[PDB]
Amino acid sequence: HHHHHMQQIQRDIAQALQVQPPFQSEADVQAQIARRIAFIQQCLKDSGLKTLVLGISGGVDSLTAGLLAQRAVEQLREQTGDQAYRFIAVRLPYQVQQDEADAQASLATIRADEEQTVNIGPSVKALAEQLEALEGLEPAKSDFVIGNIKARIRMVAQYAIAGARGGLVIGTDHAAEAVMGFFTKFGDGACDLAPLSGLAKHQVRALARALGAPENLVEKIHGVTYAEIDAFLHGQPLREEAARVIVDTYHKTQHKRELPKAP
Amino acid sequence: HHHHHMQQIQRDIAQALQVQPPFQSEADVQAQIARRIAFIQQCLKDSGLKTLVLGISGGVDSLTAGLLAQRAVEQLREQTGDQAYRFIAVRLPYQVQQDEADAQASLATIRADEEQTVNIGPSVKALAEQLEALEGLEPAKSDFVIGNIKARIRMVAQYAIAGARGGLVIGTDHAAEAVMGFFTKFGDGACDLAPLSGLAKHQVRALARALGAPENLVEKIHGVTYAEIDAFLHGQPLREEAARVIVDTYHKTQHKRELPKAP
Ligand SMILES: NC(=O)c1ccc[n+]([C@@H]2O[C@H](COP(=O)([O-])OP(=O)(O)OC[C@H]3O[C@@H](n4cnc5c(N)ncnc54)[C@H](O)[C@@H]3O)[C@@H](O)[C@H]2O)c1
Ligand SMILES: NC(=O)c1ccc[n+]([C@@H]2O[C@H](COP(=O)([O-])OP(=O)(O)OC[C@H]3O[C@@H](n4cnc5c(N)ncnc54)[C@H](O)[C@@H]3O)[C@@H](O)[C@H]2O)c1
Repeated sequence: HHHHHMQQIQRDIAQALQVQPPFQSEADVQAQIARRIAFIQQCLKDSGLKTLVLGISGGVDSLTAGLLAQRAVEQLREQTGDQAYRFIAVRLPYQVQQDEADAQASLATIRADEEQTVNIGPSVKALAEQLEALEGLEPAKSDFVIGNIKARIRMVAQYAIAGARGGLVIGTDHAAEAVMGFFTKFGDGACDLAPLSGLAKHQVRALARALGAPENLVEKIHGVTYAEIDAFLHGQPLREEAARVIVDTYHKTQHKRELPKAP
Repeated sequence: HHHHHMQQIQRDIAQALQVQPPFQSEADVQAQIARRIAFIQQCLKDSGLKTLVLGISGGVDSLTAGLLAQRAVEQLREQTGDQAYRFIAVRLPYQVQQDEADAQASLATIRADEEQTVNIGPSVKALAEQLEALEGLEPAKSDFVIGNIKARIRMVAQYAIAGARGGLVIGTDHAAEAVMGFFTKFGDGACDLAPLSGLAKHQVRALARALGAPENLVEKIHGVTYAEIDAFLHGQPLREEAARVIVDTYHKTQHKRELPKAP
């Protein structure tokens, strides 16, 4: 009884997240690259806009989305002759030295049409200084509040660039982050198009490799691992306790995967 | 042929926005107040949280939502005995003197448990100064970009207070703003619960009056009026050209009323 119901829950979750079935062949990989580039281009055409905006963090998700975006606009310029199609990669410096070296390496991989650097530090500090609700907060809670402010102001910066340049904001959500709610609500969860949607983490990495990312970036690193999350998403064996945590986290974060609640 | 299809489009739009039928009686008005208070309380209970956060602008929409929120938590404290239930009204000063007098009058009407003031000016300025994409922008476009930055940083501030205090962010969207996309995407459009959803503008005002708002605030003020928008939402007669603009604007803003696009 318990096994069968758990199997049905897993299948319902995979369907709700549009999980992509495991890649069985190189045709599968190439077809997903082509489909996701065409999706990005369709979003531009349907919006009447010509620019794409994405923050490049150094991690594999924004690297993969950035490679798709840059290929998308190169193809659009070739086919349409319209030189206004442009991808703007946004450098959002913080203070993780490994991430910043990786951010530079990611940018060198993408070779985006344009790079813009936005220091959000002053805006984050200037907001935090005006929030009496931050006074006296327990340090662990304060660090999470401030971390979510940072994620949301990164979103504000990308939307400002998109607004100034007539663009769409790309987000990096995929199924392995979506199932756990591993994003900031209306922060990095907020975007106009999410071209990695439905992919397991290892599928994001497979696309990065096929798009020409160097190995060190392809494999760059709630009590559960991405390997366990991916197995869950694909209906493959995993520890029963890990599946229980994934299902519980999915339920608790459903509000992050739906529109605002209404009566 | 044209009339019948337009009628079907209007009906589909009203169904998609969950438009509330015109109030025929005082029972209708009181039932909607009770339902929307119960909705707010249900969102708190389902989330396990106790605090509500809302920016109070001086306009009738946040006044009405604020009155519902304050009644909601007063009832929760009475019924549960749990004094942690609290409504935090957020003052977000700008520089429209009429709005600021109206903001003070709105706060005096709500008598919220708590009031917090957040000056977002320094955060907005500090972000804008770091955006090279703002350099050389046409002034009209620049003013819209900056206005949307302001709307989004107001969202960031409310989410920070909610995060610090274990709360939910209330938004003020209703059907008359929703149908036109008259909000900033991931700005004032972003919230955890939208207790005015589905209401026509005149229905928001009717609830404000029934909740005890003074008349000057109840009636406080794309080429179409709210009276025309409300008639459209309720399937009542209106100028054919106004209906055409509403339908066109609805179509162009659909992306603002759906989750991020995915392949
Ligand atoms: N904040 C923490 O204490 C904490 C703990 C562990 C992990 N994280 C990680 O931090 C990142 C951001 O997640 P987060 O939780 O900090 O913030 P978030 O802002 O993404 O989500 C929490 C916010 O959602 C709203 N909310 C919560 N429950 C709701 C419900 N049932 N209905 C409607 N709205 C609801 C509230 O505004 C709440 O502050 C994620 O990667 C998460 O895994 C955070
Ligand atoms: N910005 C303007 O030029 C302008 C003109 C008239 C009215 N307004 C008013 O300003 C307020 C905010 O609206 P807004 O338009 O300024 O900004 P917004 O940020 O709310 O919406 C526009 C943003 O949505 C995205 N986008 C646009 N078309 C899309 C599509 N088809 N698919 C996916 N994403 C898409 C882009 O990021 C774009 O910058 C509203 O009240 C509106 O009525 C703005």
